[PDB]
Amino acid sequence: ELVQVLRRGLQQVSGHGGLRGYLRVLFRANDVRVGTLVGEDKYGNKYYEDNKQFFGRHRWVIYTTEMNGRDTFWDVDGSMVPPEWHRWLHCMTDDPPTTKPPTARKYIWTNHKFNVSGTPQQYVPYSTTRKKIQEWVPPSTPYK
Amino acid sequence: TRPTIRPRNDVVHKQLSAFGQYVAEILPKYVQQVQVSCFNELEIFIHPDGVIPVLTFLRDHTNAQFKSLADLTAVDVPTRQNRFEIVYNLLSLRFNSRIRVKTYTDELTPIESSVTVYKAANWYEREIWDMFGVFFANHPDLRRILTDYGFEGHPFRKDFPLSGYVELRYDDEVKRVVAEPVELAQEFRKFDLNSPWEAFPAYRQPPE
Amino acid sequence: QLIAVDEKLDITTLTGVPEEHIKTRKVRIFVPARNNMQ
Amino acid sequence: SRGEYVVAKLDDLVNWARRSSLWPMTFGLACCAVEMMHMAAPRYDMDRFGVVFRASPRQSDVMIVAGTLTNKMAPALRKVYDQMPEPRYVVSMGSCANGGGYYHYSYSVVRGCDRIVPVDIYVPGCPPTAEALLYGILQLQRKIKREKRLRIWYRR
Amino acid sequence: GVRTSPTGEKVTHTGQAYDDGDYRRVRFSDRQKEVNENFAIDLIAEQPVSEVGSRVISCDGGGGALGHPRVYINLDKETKTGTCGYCGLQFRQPHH
Amino acid sequence: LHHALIPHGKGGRSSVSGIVATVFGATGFLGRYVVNHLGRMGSQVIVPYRCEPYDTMHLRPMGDLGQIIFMEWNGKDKDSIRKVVEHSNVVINLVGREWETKNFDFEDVFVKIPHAIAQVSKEAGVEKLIHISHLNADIKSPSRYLRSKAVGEKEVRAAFPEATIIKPSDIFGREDRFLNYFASMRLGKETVKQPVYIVDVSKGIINAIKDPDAKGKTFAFVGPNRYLLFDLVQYIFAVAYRPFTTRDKVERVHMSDMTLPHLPGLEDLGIQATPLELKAIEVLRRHRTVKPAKTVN
Amino acid sequence: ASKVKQDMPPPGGYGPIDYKRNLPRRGLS
Amino acid sequence: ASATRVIQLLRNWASGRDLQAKLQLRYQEISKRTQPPPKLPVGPSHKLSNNYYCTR
Amino acid sequence: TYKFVNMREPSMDMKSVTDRAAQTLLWTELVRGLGMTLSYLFREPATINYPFEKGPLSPRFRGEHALRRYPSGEERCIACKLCEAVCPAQAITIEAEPRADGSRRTTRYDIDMTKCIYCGFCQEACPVDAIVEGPNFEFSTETHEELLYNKEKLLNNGDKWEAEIAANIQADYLYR
Amino acid sequence: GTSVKPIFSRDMNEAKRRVRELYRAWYREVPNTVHLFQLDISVKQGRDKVREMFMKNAHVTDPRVVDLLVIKGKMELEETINVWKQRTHIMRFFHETEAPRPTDFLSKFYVGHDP
Amino acid sequence: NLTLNFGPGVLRLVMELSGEMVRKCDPHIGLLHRGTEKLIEYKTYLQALPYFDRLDYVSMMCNEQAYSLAVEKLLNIQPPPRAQWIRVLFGEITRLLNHIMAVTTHALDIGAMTPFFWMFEEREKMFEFYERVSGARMHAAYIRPGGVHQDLPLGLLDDIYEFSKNFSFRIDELEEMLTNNRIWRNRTVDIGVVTAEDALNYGFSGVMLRGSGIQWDLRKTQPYDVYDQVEFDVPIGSRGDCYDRYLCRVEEMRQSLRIISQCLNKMPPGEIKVDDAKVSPPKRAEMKTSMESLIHHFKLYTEGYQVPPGATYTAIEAPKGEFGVYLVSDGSSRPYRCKIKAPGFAHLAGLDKMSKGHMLADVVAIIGTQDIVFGEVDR
Ligand SMILES: CCCCCCCCCCCCCCCCC[C@@H](O)O[C@H](CO[C@H](O)CCCCCCCCCCCCCCC)COP(=O)(O)OCC[N+](C)(C)C
Ligand SMILES: NC(=O)C1=CN([C@@H]2O[C@H](COP(=O)(O)OP(=O)(O)OC[C@H]3O[C@@H](n4cnc5c(N)ncnc54)[C@H](OP(=O)(O)O)[C@@H]3O)[C@@H](O)[C@H]2O)C=CC1
Ligand code: SF4
Ligand code: SF4
Ligand code: SF4
Ligand SMILES: [Zn+2]
Repeated sequence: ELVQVLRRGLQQVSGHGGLRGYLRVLFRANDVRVGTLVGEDKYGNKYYEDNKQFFGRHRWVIYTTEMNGRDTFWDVDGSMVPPEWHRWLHCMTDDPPTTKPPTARKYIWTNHKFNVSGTPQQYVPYSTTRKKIQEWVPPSTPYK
Repeated sequence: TRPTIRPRNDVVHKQLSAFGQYVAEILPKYVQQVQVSCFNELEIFIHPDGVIPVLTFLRDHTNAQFKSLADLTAVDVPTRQNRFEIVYNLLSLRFNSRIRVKTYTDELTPIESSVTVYKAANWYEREIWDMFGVFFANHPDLRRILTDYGFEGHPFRKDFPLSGYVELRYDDEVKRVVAEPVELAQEFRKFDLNSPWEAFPAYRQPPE
Repeated sequence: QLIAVDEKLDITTLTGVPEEHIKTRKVRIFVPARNNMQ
Repeated sequence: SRGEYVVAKLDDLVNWARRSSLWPMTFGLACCAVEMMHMAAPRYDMDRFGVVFRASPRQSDVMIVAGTLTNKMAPALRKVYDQMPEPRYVVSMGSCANGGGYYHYSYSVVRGCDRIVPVDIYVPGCPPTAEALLYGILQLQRKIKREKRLRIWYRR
Repeated sequence: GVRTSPTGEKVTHTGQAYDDGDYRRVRFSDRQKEVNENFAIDLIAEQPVSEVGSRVISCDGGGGALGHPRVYINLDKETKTGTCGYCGLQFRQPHH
Repeated sequence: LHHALIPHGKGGRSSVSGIVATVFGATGFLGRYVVNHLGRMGSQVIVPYRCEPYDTMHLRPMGDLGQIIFMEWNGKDKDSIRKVVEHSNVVINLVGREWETKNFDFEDVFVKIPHAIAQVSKEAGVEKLIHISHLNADIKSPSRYLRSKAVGEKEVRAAFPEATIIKPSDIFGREDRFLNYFASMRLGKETVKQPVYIVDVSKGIINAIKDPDAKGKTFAFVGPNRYLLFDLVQYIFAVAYRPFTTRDKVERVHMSDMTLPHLPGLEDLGIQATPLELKAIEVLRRHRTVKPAKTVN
Repeated sequence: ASKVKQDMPPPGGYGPIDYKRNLPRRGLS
Repeated sequence: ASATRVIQLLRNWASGRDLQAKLQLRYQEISKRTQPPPKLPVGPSHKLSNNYYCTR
Repeated sequence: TYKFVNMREPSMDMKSVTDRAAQTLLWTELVRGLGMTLSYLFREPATINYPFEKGPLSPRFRGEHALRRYPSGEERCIACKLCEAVCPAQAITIEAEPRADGSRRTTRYDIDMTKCIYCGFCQEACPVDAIVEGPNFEFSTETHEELLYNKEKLLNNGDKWEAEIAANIQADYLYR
Repeated sequence: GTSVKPIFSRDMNEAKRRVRELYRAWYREVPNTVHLFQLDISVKQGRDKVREMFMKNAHVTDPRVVDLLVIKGKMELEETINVWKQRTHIMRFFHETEAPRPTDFLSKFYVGHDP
Repeated sequence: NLTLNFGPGVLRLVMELSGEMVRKCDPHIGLLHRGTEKLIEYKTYLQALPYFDRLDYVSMMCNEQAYSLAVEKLLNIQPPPRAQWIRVLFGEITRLLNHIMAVTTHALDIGAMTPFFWMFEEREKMFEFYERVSGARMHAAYIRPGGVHQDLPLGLLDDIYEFSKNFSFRIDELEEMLTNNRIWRNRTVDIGVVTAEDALNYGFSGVMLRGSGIQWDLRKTQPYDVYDQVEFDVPIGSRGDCYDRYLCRVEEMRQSLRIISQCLNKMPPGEIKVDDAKVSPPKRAEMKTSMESLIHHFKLYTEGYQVPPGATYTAIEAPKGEFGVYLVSDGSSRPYRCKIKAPGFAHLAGLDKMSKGHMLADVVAIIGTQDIVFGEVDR
């Protein structure tokens, strides 16, 4: 009844590390749910699962405070998820990379980069082919 | 004929052939040819002057009564002296059948409008005038329906370029949308996909 | 009912083609040559 | 000293107020508009971000171009853009509104809505998913957060 | 093996780099030139040459249906090593 | 001639005109027209801006993809100027403020900034430089605006010998201050004015870009006819159907327009100046809710 | 070797699917 | 769903139906996102003989 | 077979007439609609907490393009130009020439993301699984130019997403 | 022979009469259009443009082509009456924003390969 | 009697009003004309397939099915039975999406706006089914002129069954909010009445016919795939007003649920595309192991398949009415002509007749009941 839901709310506010953590999660994610921790990311992200919720809210992520070079305490975006956790988070599979990691290759990036639009690191398109027609080079010796 | 080949129906073919002969007998003044396709589709080629009579017959005869006008369109074949080909598709609900009536015309020869027979033709006729330039006489109001106001040319002709002749942009000096000669950053790549070694001997043409 | 006029056909002014694309172009009518690779 | 501090805080407050309530007006031109209506659907719920559903053009904040921009429609779209008050941002959704898309080589299609109005965010897709459009809206919010008008005026 | 242009830019694996006089370089100021650091030619040149004892060897790129179409390579020429058309791997008969 | 700038195409939006232009102060009244005229023929434009990038948005749709590059700069630093005009082969200067500021006075705006721009452009190998100053700019003028303009003109000439100095006379247009200032007051009969249309000034600048013989020349861009202040204001108020900037602007408008018949003008660039009567209605239609003024020649 | 495995309904088919309109009367004269 | 009994009775009375019988939110009854490999049987024209193309 | 949707004749006895009059005067159906709305108010909403929660997807999802490569490190693309020929929107531009070691490789591979329709024809026409349509969809841009991908950008996308791209390809390649 | 089906006019006199009526209508309508669309041009410029567009097709000697052009002009005039167009559609007749292409040989030789 | 232009899916409407009544209502179209029928001529058949998703973007797999049927008829081939059942199952699912969209949008234009969200949740679930099978939520390109592109994922039928056994309550809630409402009835009853003869002559099709009492349905009279093997009822109106057409659309939703149940129960095994490698591309393993398979894959994805010369008109019962394609082929791999007949064209043409002597607010209701999407109208 009402006392049961009040006790559940008290358990939720206690399980976030007290009042400070509860306020932090409320002001960072607008959601104070608690679930078992599936894994931790190398960039600081944490991934939680709660199978009691309906399809769509049974997996979520708490983003890192600070990524590569920017303070993401308030500025977070969905492009910060690394590819393996991106596959797990979007319900494309039931196996997190902790259970079965992706295959390792030498050419795979070791440092995921978020969207860099409106940044000095943004992509600028350019032609990749070389010059087509070569012009004649006049000689440097006078004819007379 | 294994399950990879479309099955053939002969009863419908015979019925359509018989009805084509019947129609061509009733209206020998206008019908020039009758055809039945291999997939049971009956088409009738008539003179341009018989648009109003023949259609009316197919709408009012107790044995035809093709009540519905499914589609009306034009086909451009520049190699013909009569450039444009007008196609009427009729559906008869009473007999659960479909028929096609084909007519020819050119740029300057008008075709009598069939708004009186089928009201649904109205917009369709306008569309033809918008896309091909075929003029329909005695139309309630014939004007462009699809292209922009002031558009010059009829886009659906085979000699009209794909990208048109003008393009729109916004100019701040005149503070309005202006039209300029078309210039593409990347030209449309034309592919020569057609190949030698003909595929269908059944459609081979005489070597003249 | 029939005009019976005797003059060559000319629909230049109805196609809407710009004037610079009518009197400056030079079309070619030909049977395309066989591709020598086939 | 204190003046730059005060103008910085005022600018931060104004930027937060402006980006925390974005009122969009949507040009439901073509198929992409359907996805727009799915970003107003209960699952994604554009409203909980302060982004109201189908604001009037008189008080709209951002314009969302959703679908192909034909030649017959460009004057109307340009006219609507002129009407919008104060600071207005344009978001281009889908390939058709980005660069012409599937109808790039067409006689009656404007090759990209940026020929008519300036565009702040280009959302790619055909159609972009409701998640993609929501990400574009959040990116526009971050861009608004990045701008600084009071500081520039003070340094002016 | 990413090199550097005499001006200062990085040279793409296709050898593209704007010279000193090119104005298009201005598109990179206050920005960056996107260049892939891993060069395919260098990565494939360091693969060991496989030693097989058959005249004709089959290659499908590894993975079966996830590779390239299966091809057959002849190794009669002892001067050089047979190279796969798609994958670029090398094969060689056991000389000596 | 560094092939990349060989002109190509039919002079359209997607063509190549072989012009790489850096338009300083392009976010103003004249800058928008100059950038639009440059971009409608396929030339590449580099826009150095000191303002919010939101304010420069209107310049984005006036060029094809990748033909307009926006760059941050400020007049107090030579490195920004050097990196902005590094690759350009044309440098147009439109930097100018009509009033004083606690950071930039008239001396800073009209003397030091143009001097730095000209010196850096000469050092960077720019072949064409265009600088704009007022027509009435005299070293002995009572107002500081025109004295600074005069000093600036000398500095540019000294730093860039092949510079082209253009001297317009009270440009009027859709966003100009000449007509809107007089239409917003809702004294004369001894001062004459010679207004010049904005599009004419932009086309004159563009033709100066194209003209090869206008290297070291100085131009005076003036209108077709002269107007007394009183009857010109009468016409301005009559167009708007309306019954009849701190200290420097009133003095400047109270001065009479100079006459320089030795200096070449718009006609030397093949431009027929448009009279004020044709465009006055277009400019002043927004001030609403025919007997043109008499001229002196 | 391996046997054919694709999407098929389970043996015995699926359960009944309701489609008729269900508009009840709350009940009061 | 995680709803109290009193709220459930209130909803069932107000709507007039049994909501918990047929909920509109998907739960564990859906299929898993990881599935075994398929086999996808070949078509009818995969014979090694009596399969000349001119007959089909 | 056919049904009638509006062929009900109302009863004309006293009880039914009185019931209809009571419905008209007391607004019973309006109260029923209000009760339906109230019942819908007290149930859990379907909203997910983006961007912390993401909508479900599948391995077949089409997103941002990428160019893959072999485990040895060599790019899979062989400049067969099938993807360019099959692209309905003509969004792919390919230029090639023999490499230093004689390998058949591309010198230019451009995809115009503002022309692409994300139909997936390119990834299914490729005979070596070189070009793939990745699973990323959050790649919006502030300018038009950055949506014109070249070979470097696509190779970077492949190197960036190869893990989950290969996972999806492994999961789905038996249906292709 | 060369017998053809008419459209509106049996000979050139009727086609000329229809051209005259269309010109009368356009001449009468020009000032109303100028006032209503708030154009920057004068009535003199609009009438001159109408005259130029009429004289552009002065070499047509086929009654069918002439009365088809008359039909098109009537359709465009009707389009202009009901304010179906906007200012841009009306002003597209003047090409105020397009650069003036040259005519002599030397200029065309200088600009490019266009003959 | 003043004239007014309701300017800028998006529509321009020039109408004359004599006080409150509507005298004449002329709709101006062309604001979404992109020239699909001309762009098709420059593409092969496979390349021209995706245009039909953009044609009517509320009902996409139906357009795919119509184009595939036309190309199959021209090619003289037939798909395997499993492909036909998938086509039918998906077609029914798409019909539900179209009817949900139409009814909810009509109600929102009237002003209800709650069923819009209520049923767009289910529309989102349907998008997932579209997405799981083809990787695209809306522009699927799943149905091909040889059958379907790919087989179903191993967990799709169970999810479809789970979703489709709770949809009846959603339809019941929609009817509770709309069917018996006195405001909705006053807004819809006896509005835009069209007689059977006028509906037939004006070229109407679909519900606009069935709402007037005409017993016509292309799935019953002229079945194309596996329709003659599924049993369902055809709702028929009695007055021809907006209310009758709304009831017909709801009953069509219920019958679509019935057909979906039948299709789920009677799914056959087998392949999903015609076993003719000269028309349908072979499997990837066959392409990477067999020489003929590689040659055919190359030629199909570069040049395409040649269609024998001829002209056909193929029409299906799309959710908006009779949707047809007139395809003319000259023997090459590119269609010579592709004319598209959309019911919205004829419906919007008859709008002027149907809005005679009605209030200004009635025009919105009539437009909503016409089920007008301008992508197919303008093409
Ligand atoms: C009483 C006199 C009134 C005068 C006028 C005052 C106006 C009304 C007073 C109310 C002020 C409102 C202040 C509340 C703003 C706090 C916003 C905070 O919650 O946001 C964070 C802080 O944002 C900014 O960093 C701080 C901006 C707040 C302004 C700083 C103090 C300025 C006060 C100066 C007022 C003096 C006015 C003097 C002239 C009237 C970051 O959140 P954000 O990134 O957005 O969104 C994250 C999205 N997630 C959750 C999904 C991840
Ligand atoms: N009446 C007229 O307009 C005629 C113009 N004059 C001359 O023509 C030139 C341009 O005229 P106009 O465009 O109308 O003037 P504007 O005031 O409209 O534009 C001034 C431009 O210069 C920039 N600018 C101004 N001050 C500074 C500064 N201290 N540092 C950096 N940039 C600055 C502005 O950028 P921002 O907005 O970001 O500050 C702006 O881009 C000027 O040199 C003027 O003197 C010649 C005769 C008269
Ligand atoms: S093709 Fe793409 S952008 Fe165009 S309407 Fe369809 S989904 Fe929208
Ligand atoms: S997805 Fe389709 S449109 Fe996009 S690049 Fe590939 S083939 Fe071309
Ligand atoms: S189909 Fe594949 S291998 Fe061929 S050019 Fe395209 S990406 Fe390269
Ligand atoms: Zn290999």
